[PDB]
Amino acid sequence: IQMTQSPSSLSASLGGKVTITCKANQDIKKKIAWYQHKPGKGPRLLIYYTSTLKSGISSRFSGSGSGRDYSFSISNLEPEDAATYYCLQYDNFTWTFGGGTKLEIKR
Amino acid sequence: QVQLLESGAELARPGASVKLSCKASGYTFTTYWMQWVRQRPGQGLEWIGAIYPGNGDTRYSQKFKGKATLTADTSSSTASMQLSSLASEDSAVYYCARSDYGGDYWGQGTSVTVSS
Ligand SMILES: COCO[C@H]1C[C@H]2O[C@H]3CC=CCO[C@@H]3[C@@H](O)[C@@H]2O[C@@H]1CC(=O)O
Repeated sequence: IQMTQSPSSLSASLGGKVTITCKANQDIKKKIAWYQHKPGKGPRLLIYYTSTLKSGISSRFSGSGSGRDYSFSISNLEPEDAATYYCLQYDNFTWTFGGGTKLEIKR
Repeated sequence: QVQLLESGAELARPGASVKLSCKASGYTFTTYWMQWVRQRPGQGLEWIGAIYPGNGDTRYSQKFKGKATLTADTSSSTASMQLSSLASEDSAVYYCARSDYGGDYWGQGTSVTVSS
């Protein structure tokens, strides 16, 4: 299963909302998760099964989608949100990461 | 309380092999999958494979079949990944991780450098 993420990078100001998308090469039955990878930290699971927020994760993170098309959003951007985000499909007992999206903050 | 303790850095010559390990602590090692992921310099995360210690089942990224071999030792709660016939492109940071609806824990990551 192939995953294509978009955009590859973006720059946004604090307080705003950003949205990233991911497209699979086949129906992955909403079995998609989103990870945040901050430099110096290990990857962190934020959302799974398309829209389910991982316990302990801020509600500023959300997801939506179905079939082959999915979206992930970060509302009220904070400085600590600067990182690379990845979608991850986990259907058919396999894992496939999207190419990643580097999010940079502006001030 | 939960942690995945990853093994140290490695240096190997072309054609050689190395075996990385990850010891789990804080959760039932035999009822969850453990993943192995690669990240080459300046590149994104890549899935290598997964193993379910409870029964030994393994799943591999087609790209890594023939390169990576996953095993597990339930008595020591340790999962291992062997990289065979090492080459330049294998130089990267490798992570072990238990990541699912019930918990998200990653090893600190370890480097494998392949050079003559
Ligand atoms: C590839 O490993 C084996 O398949 C399992 C992968 C697991 O990925 C998790 C990723 C992220 C969030 C939440 O849980 C996912 C989990 O459901 C998934 O389970 C796979 C095995 C199975 O479907 O039972």
